[PDB]
Amino acid sequence: DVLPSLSRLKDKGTGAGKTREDHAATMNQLFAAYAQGKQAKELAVVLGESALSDIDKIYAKFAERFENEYVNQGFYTNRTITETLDLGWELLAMLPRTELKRIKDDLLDKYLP
Amino acid sequence: DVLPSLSRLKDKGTGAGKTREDHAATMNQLFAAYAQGKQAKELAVVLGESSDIDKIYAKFAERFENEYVNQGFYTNRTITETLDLGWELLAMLPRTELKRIKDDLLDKY
Amino acid sequence: DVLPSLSRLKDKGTGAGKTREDHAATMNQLFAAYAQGKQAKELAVVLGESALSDIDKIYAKFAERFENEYVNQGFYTNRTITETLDLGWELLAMLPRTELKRIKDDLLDKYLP
Amino acid sequence: GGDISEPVTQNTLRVVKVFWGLDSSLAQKRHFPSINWIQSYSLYSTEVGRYMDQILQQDWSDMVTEGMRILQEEEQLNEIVRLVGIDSLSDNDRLTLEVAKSIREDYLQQNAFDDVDTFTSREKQFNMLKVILTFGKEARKALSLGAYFNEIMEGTVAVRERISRSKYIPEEELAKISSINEEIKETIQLIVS
Amino acid sequence: NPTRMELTRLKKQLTTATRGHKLLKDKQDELMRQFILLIRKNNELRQAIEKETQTAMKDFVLFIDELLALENVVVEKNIMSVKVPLMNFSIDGFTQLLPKLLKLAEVEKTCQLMAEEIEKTRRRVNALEYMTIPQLEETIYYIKMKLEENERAEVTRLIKVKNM
Amino acid sequence: TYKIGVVGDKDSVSPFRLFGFDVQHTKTEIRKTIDEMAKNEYGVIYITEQCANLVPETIERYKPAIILIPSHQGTLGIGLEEIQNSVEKAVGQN
Repeated sequence: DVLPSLSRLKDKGTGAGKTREDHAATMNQLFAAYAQGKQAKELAVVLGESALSDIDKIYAKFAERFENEYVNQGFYTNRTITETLDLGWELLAMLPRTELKRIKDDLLDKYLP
Repeated sequence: DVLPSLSRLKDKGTGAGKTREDHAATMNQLFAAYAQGKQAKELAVVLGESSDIDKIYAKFAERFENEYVNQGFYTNRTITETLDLGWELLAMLPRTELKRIKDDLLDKY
Repeated sequence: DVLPSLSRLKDKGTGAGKTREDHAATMNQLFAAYAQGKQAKELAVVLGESALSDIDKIYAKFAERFENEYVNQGFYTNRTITETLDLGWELLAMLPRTELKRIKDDLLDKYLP
Repeated sequence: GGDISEPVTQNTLRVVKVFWGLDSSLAQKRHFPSINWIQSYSLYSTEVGRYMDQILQQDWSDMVTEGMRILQEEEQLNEIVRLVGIDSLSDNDRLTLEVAKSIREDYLQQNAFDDVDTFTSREKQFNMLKVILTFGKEARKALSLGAYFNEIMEGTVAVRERISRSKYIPEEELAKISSINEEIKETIQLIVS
Repeated sequence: NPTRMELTRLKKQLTTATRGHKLLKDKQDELMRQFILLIRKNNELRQAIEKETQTAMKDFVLFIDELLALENVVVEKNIMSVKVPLMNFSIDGFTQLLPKLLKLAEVEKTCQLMAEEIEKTRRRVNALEYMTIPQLEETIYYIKMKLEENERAEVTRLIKVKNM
Repeated sequence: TYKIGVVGDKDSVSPFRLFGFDVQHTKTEIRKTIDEMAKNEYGVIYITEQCANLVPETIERYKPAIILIPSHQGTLGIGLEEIQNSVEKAVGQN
């Protein structure tokens, strides 16, 4: 569970040279969309699918896929950092440009599929 | 309060030629109906009187407490009278809801 | 907050020749009007302003002045018992005399401004 | 903290048959004596009930039981008012609350510092409770005969104010309490017309 | 009953119930706004159709049984969360009333249905606000205290057993 | 496909029969008609305020669409009072 998990030295082993430049930004973005999507799932249960906007239906679907395809990799799957970051972008690709606020347009235009 | 109450030696003391053949089945169906009816009463007291089937169970639990459990400290009921009264209360429910009781007992009683 | 506050021995220090003859009666009336006033204020919160009868509205306004002008006196402001009692009568005058049911007629006729 | 789960109160209630639980909320609300009528109990009520019925030659126990039934129903009703609002209770239930109200402040509440209210004789107590219960009985019959709740309330302002004063009627003028019964019967029947 | 597992779980239910309270209160507010627009349309419609109908009636009051003897010719939609009906079908006076009379029925019903949903939302809000949440608050407080007491009593006894 | 019913005095609601409405004419008899109309799945029930004043508990149960209309004598202000009341408890102000 990424939300209560923490590494305090993470900013020291990531970025260009170390992993890739889009490490930090995608992490912040994925974290925020995940929390937002979980909120959306709960909203659907409380108030119904009636209350969800079109953006909200996406976040709900984001959180679903995030757990099932990103976090749920299997105990014998070895993902390279490259494969991991790429998968993060494919999941963040579900969201419109407008929602990806924590990512500067410079790197959003370089990596977003 | 029959829900947290228990008897561990009821199985071998009951049934045909001990009490009556309908004993075990009706006991289980009554317990299940009462637990669901007591749950529905607690729901109606908090969310309001107005599902259609749970409303039946809510009335069951009421009749069960007031007429079955509540009998008086000087009232001595035969086992037959007790089991027959249990069936009168099960008759409040749709036959489809009586899933703890097999066809042979339902058709007979 | 005068609602949960209490002095148990207060009768031995009030009245004629100790404070003033109108002390006990006005206290009972102010306290009881204030309790009703605050009750009407809380009723406006839970059910709306349209839930109140006028007089309910009068009592609500009473509790406002009581807090703002009576209880609120300042940390460097000393009121004589005469000033306190006079000020009490001013607040009571907001209410209809028919509503001052805790005070006998003789005291009302003499002191009510 | 007023928490009765502590050992002294618990051990005491293990060996005594009467519990007068004082209540802080009642004391703040100037309801005196501050005895919680829902939580308090006397295990002597049934035997005393029989003694009272017998020495009074009235169905006093059934009146005490009816009065408590009303108070208990009031607590139930109050939870519903908290949820839906008082305007959502039926005319029958609106009545029950008014009768309960009368019981609380015209009977239970008693001023220790008032010359008349400081003590109530056994006979005076019977007359007071009888009157309070008669109002509810007659108003209840009016509702079943097609009369509406506030119509009944609006036309019984004077008699209800007189019921609420009966605690101050002196012990030698108890006839002034019992005669309220007839006035109740009269005015309500007139309202139905 | 007062275990640390219960404590953590009840603390979770309180957070959830608090969020549910906020969500339902917002829903009630959103329903209220939409109701305000419809209920004003209902008021204007009624005022007009009441004047038109009574006038048409007064003009009809000012052989007739024989003539009146011998033409026999609701779609469901959502306002947010509420199921709502959409309705479609001196003598010339009554004939002109019909379209507006059916519109009255459709609008007035819609307002009645919105009002019922408002009340059902309100009850759920008040159940959480005045019962569910406070019950969770009071229990958490109780457990927390009882746990605290026992741990002090436990260490007190350990120090006694230590000296033995 | 739903039918329409009408309840009121003869002088007021008679011409509605021309369009094939169930036009019917005391608290007990008015309550009987509304109940049967509801049981028969009528879409709308129009009723004069003078008849509606006699059966408030019956109407409140169904709140078919029960629509209060005037008679040739007028309204008692019931339809607009119902609207007024619902505003007070749903919004909190007039």
